[PDB]
Order: sequence, then structure tokens, then C-alpha cells
Amino acid sequence: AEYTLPDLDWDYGALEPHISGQINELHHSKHHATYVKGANDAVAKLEEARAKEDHSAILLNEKNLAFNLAGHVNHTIWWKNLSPNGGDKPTGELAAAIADAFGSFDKFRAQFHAAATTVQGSGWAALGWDTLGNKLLIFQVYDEQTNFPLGIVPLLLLDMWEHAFYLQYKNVKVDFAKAFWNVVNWADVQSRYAAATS
Amino acid sequence: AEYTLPDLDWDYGALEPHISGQINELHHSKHHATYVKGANDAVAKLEEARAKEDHSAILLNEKNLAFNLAGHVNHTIWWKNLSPNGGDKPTGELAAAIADAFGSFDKFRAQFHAAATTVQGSGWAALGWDTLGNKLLIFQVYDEQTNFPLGIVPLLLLDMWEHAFYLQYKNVKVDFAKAFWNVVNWADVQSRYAAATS
Amino acid sequence: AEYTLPDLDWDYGALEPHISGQINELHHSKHHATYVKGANDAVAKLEEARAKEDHSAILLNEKNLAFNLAGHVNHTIWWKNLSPNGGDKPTGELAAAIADAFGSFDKFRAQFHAAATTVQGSGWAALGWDTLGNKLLIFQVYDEQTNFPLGIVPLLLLDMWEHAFYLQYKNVKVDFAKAFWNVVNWADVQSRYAAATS
Amino acid sequence: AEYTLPDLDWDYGALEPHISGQINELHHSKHHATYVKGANDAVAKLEEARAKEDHSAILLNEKNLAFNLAGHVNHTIWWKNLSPNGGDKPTGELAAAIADAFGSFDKFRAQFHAAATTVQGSGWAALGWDTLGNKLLIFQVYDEQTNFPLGIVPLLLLDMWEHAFYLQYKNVKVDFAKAFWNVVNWADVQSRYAAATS
Ligand SMILES: [Mn+2]
Ligand SMILES: [Mn+2]
Ligand SMILES: [Mn+2]
Ligand SMILES: [Mn+2]
Repeated sequence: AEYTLPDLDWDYGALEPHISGQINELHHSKHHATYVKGANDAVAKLEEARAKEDHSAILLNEKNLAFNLAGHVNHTIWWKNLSPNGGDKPTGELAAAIADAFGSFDKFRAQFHAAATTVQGSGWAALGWDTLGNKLLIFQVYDEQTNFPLGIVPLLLLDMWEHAFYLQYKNVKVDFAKAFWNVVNWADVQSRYAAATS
Repeated sequence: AEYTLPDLDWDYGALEPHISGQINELHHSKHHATYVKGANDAVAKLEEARAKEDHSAILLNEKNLAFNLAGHVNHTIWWKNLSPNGGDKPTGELAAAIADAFGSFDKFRAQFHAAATTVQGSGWAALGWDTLGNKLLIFQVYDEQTNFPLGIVPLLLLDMWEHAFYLQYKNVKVDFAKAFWNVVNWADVQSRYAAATS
Repeated sequence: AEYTLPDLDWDYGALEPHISGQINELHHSKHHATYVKGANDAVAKLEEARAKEDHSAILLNEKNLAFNLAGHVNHTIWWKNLSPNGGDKPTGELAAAIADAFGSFDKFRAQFHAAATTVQGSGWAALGWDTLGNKLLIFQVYDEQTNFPLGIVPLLLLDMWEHAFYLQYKNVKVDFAKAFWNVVNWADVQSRYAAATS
Repeated sequence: AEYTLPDLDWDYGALEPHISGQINELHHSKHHATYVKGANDAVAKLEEARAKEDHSAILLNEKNLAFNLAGHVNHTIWWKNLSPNGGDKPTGELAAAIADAFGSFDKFRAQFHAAATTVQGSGWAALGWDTLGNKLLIFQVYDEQTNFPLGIVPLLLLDMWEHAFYLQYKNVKVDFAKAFWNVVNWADVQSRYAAATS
């Protein structure tokens, strides 16, 4: 079927004072809403190019399909990886994978904060699992669909676009990145990590 | 463990006259082994950047880790996707999936040849499975790592970087992506389809 | 010598009510001065890689000098393409060139508003003169240095990164872009087209 | 007027043995003519999109104009910076410029060969002059149009695309880039630098 906007499982002002309800609102409502309309739209123009047998604008069509489909895919996962009752540290299988992988929790976290505040332009920090070589790696994604390999399973994303922190942190991106840690919903990530390794 | 170079399950000349045994051996033995060696070396300086706690070149190691891991993941699925004994059409569930998603294998095929031949630079054509929307969509990747959403599971790719056809097709890439079709191991696509929707 | 921050020919409050005074003071004071600092550091590090003969981080020093010199080149010409007493329409020579190059001032204005509001990530709309075909064309810039040819001389630029409008027009990109037209200082655009075509 | 494929000031084989005549010929006559047709067609779809007042596909028309116009300005300067009677060193002002900006002609050259051999995908190395701070600097361009600032004057470039050397050096691009130094035509570079500094 068509893609659609998921609802949040918290009220827009729930991450205050770490992330304002003004931002969650424009973000879920303006920003993600337009990526889901863009995704359904690129889907429908390729169905028509498929019937008129005219692949003359293939390049804008495959570029509009990857851009909206990926902004909706990262957005969808960023709402479930944040929680009002979040913070602290991961536990169980996940916390042991993370120290085995980056040596230690605080080390994984100095690299994740280093990959998210050095993007030149918009992009995000993403923790993913590579099934080719079964490892847990951190990637710096540019924009919404570039800089990582195909088939990588996404587990915890930090949105670096300016719309995610300009109305409250203005240009101090590092303090928005420090505040994200107090709202991480580690239960969602742990659950992502287990279906990833099954 | 370490990423390593897979062996093909055919002799390099096996694919002739569709793809000359000299490209199969410069592609596999030279281009792929360099991605496998660049992916183990980007995993190793992130390891030492974590130990000295020096994240000053984090933009370079995250960039060297996606380019080479993407080049290694995409050549490893191109060698299984190609076989001396393939060609023809998909069968079963995979062939009804295609027909149902693109209308017919013939319309699936003309869109895949448009996206593989209209790339501006190095890139490939990719048939993948989207888990969010449960759809079989094609994408146009630029280089090895860009232009598709995280988590898409790849099932059929066609390498259009110059090195996969210059020696025998010179500048005529269209001719190569038409030959391609005669050596597709649809049993390998069939198998990846079945596991992506398991 | 070293690169430095240009002063403005007007007080941050001067383009009110079209672009706020906070936005220009953060833009100039925070954003632009960082770029000016990072191009002087990309310069210093290549001098240092050249003295010790080690160019193992070339990909990186080549990307940071282009990201930061681009950004400082783009912002230094944005403070000049604007003005309290600006607005209206181009006069003289530039006018005719405009009307000749794009059919009309109103049709140049519609081609530049659409390339400005359709960028997928950060970017700007820029009017430039091509000295090889001696044509005035409008390009869509990705980030601060992508998507135009080497050697284009830049004449009027519209900053579309979110931080240039966020705090005041929120995700309403479209109203920052039309309000722009009432503060463009056409005298500075006419003098740079005159020197580029001398 | 329209853009057109310039004439080489030499015959295809005059570069032997440093770069084969078969490359120079499919390079000029197939790759370069394709970007000139493409630049020509992109400028016309904008004329046609500006008269029917329909900017639906502005992203593809501005991307097809920067891609193909950038490849035509790059190849047009590549046939002139190469020559059968070149090689050796720069002389005069160019050379004291080059040694005071990169330490010595031997250090500018190790830096340029570094930037042309680690590109990740298609690309070129180019030395250009920055008008803002008046300095010679080398850049690593991605594709034909990304990675440098607007307004930099190009002076010398080395095409790292595969099609520039795969048929004679195969994957050994560090060799192709070593042989280039015997074909550089320094009277051209030094003449583009005296006009750039005027
Ligand atoms: Mn976002
Ligand atoms: Mn390849
Ligand atoms: Mn800006
Ligand atoms: Mn070329």
C-alpha cells in the first residue's frame, strides 16, 4: 500500500526541557509529512512511466524515491528511539555488544557524538549492524540517503539537520547532541538489535 | 573476523561471450580485493582512534568505512547473482512478485535498464526489498554507497562502473546491460527474495 | 595572507522586517566566522602535510579546504548582494542581459525561485556567468560547493541552508525566498556582471 | 550560441606512448561530444520549461546542466593542458609562484598525485587560483562538478575517470598519473595563470 505518517506514542512536549515541543511538532507535522507525501508520489510517477513506457526522467524519479523514502524511513525510526522515560544506558545483550564493539559505552558515545557534529551540511549519526560481517558499526549519513552500504540494519539514529535543533539550540549543535542522550529509548534499540541478529 | 575475498563458483572465462574472462579477473582479483582490504583497514583506525581517544579525522574514517564496505557488499552479491547457467526468466514467487510490482517481467526489465544506463558517473542499478512498505522497488546507486534508504535488502544489482565493461564494450554501456540478462542466476535472486520476506 | 571576516555595510537590524536582525547576527557572527577559521586551518594543515611529506589524509584536507573556502566565498558575496535600500528590479545592462538570457525578469525570477525551493538538503540558488559560452545561467548548489562547473563567476546568491531562515519562517522556505527579492542590492549585482563580462 | 566540440591541436596518437591514441579518440569523439550534446540539450529544456511556465523538473534540468556543462569545460581545458612537446618544468613567474605556494615544484607534484590517486569513484585533480584570497591551491573534484568553490580559476587538471586510462593501464591508475607529467603543456598553464592573476 501507500506509506503514511505514524503517530508518536508521546505528546510533543514530552522531551522537554531537552527537545522542545515546538520542534517535535514542526518536525512530525511539516517535515516528516512532506517526506511521506514525496514517497507516495515517486511511487506513483514510476507506475505511470511504467505504463507510458517513457523512462525519460528515470534519474529524477529514482532520486526523488530514494530521498523521500529514506527521510520517511529515518524519521519513523527516530520517533521510536526517543522516550520521556529514556536515558541511562543499554542493558543485556546490547550493552555487551556495544563494549565489545567500541570497547566501552562511553567510547562508543564519544565517537557517535564526534560523527554527528562534524557532518558538513545536513545528515545524521546512525548505529547499524552489518550482516555481511556481523559487526556493529557507526556511520555518518549525509542528507538522508548517502554514505552507508546496502542491507545495513539501522538501530539508533541522531538527526543532524538544522531543523532538529535550531529553534532551541540555535547554532550550538554540540549541546543538542549532549541532550539527545537523556531521551534515548534504549528498549527500542535493544529490540532492534535482537531481530537484527536473528 | 576479517572481511575476506570470496572465491567465485565459476572459472573466470565461464561467462563469455557475455563478459570476457579478462574483466572477471581484473574485477574480482583487483577491484574487489581492494575494497576488502580498505574495509578491514577503516575498521582498524576507528579501533585505534577509540584507544587514543582522537576523533579528529572521524569524517575520513566514516567515509573510508562506507566506501569499501559498500564496495565489498555489492561485489560479493554480484558474483552469486551471475552464472554460466542462468538467463531466461524468474520462476515461482519471485516471478509473480516482479509482475505484481512492475506489471510484468518485461516492464520490470525496461525500467532496470533505464536506471543502469543513465547514471552520471560510477554507480549501479539495484533491485531491493523495502521492509517498511513491503515493496520490490529498483534504485540507482551512485558510486558504491549512495542513493537508497538504510535497511533495504538487495537482491539483484548490475555494476555500471566503467571497469565492469570498458575492456570489452568500450563506451557502449547499453550493449553490456543487455548482455547482462543472459547470465543472471535467477535462483540466487529467488533465494534472496524468499529470505527478505521470511 | 590569512582569510578574514568581512564587516557588514549595515546593522543586523537593517533588513527588518524581511530577514530578522538575530538571524544576520548569528549568521555573520557564528556561521560565517567558523568557515573563515576552517579555511585558514585547511590551509595550515596541507602546509604541514607537505613539510612532513605525509599525504595520507589528502581526501580529508582536500574536502575541508573546499567546504570551508566555499562557505566563506558564498557568505562574503551574500552580505554584499543585500541591502536595506535594495529591492525593485535590475537596471541598465544587467537588465537587458537578464531579459535576454531567461525570457524576462519575471521568468528569471521564477526559474531562480524554483531552484531555490527544491533542494534536497542544504544548498543555494545562484546566478552565474559562464565565460566559455559567455551565457548567464542559474545553477542549484548542493551544500556550499557542489553542482556547478569550475570557473563560473558568481553574481547573486540566495542562501537556502535552514539556518538562514529557520528562526523566523520556520519550515516555510517559500516565503523566505519571495521576501528575499525586497532586499537584493542590484547595484552590487550589476557591478559584478560588469566586471565578469569586461 | 550553442556549445561545440573543439579541435585537438594534435593527432590522436601524438601522445604515445604515455597515453594511447585509442583512448584519446574514444575520449574526444564519444565522451566529450556526449557532454557537449548534453549541455546543449539541458539549456534547451530550461528554455522550454521557462516558456510553458512549468518548473516541475527543475532539479533534473539544473543537474543535467551542471553535469554536462562541467564535463565540457573540463575536457576542453584537458586537451589544451596536454602536448607532445611538453614535459619538464614550469618556468618563470609560474614556477616561483608554484614553489612559494607549495614549497617546491617537487612538493606541489607529490600533493597533486596524492589527490588524483585516492578519489573514491570518478574524479579529477585540478590546480586553480582562488581570487578571494589570491592563492594557488589544488582541489580533488568528484565527477565533473563537485568539490571546489565558485569563482576559482582552473589552471591544470588530470582526469581520473576510468575511461581516461583503463584500456592501457587497466586498474593501475598510479602509473597513468605518473606518465601524465611527461605530457603536461606548461606554456598553457603559465598562460592561464598570468591571465588569472591580472
Ligand atoms: Mn529530520
Ligand atoms: Mn565494480
Ligand atoms: Mn549560510
Ligand atoms: Mn574524461
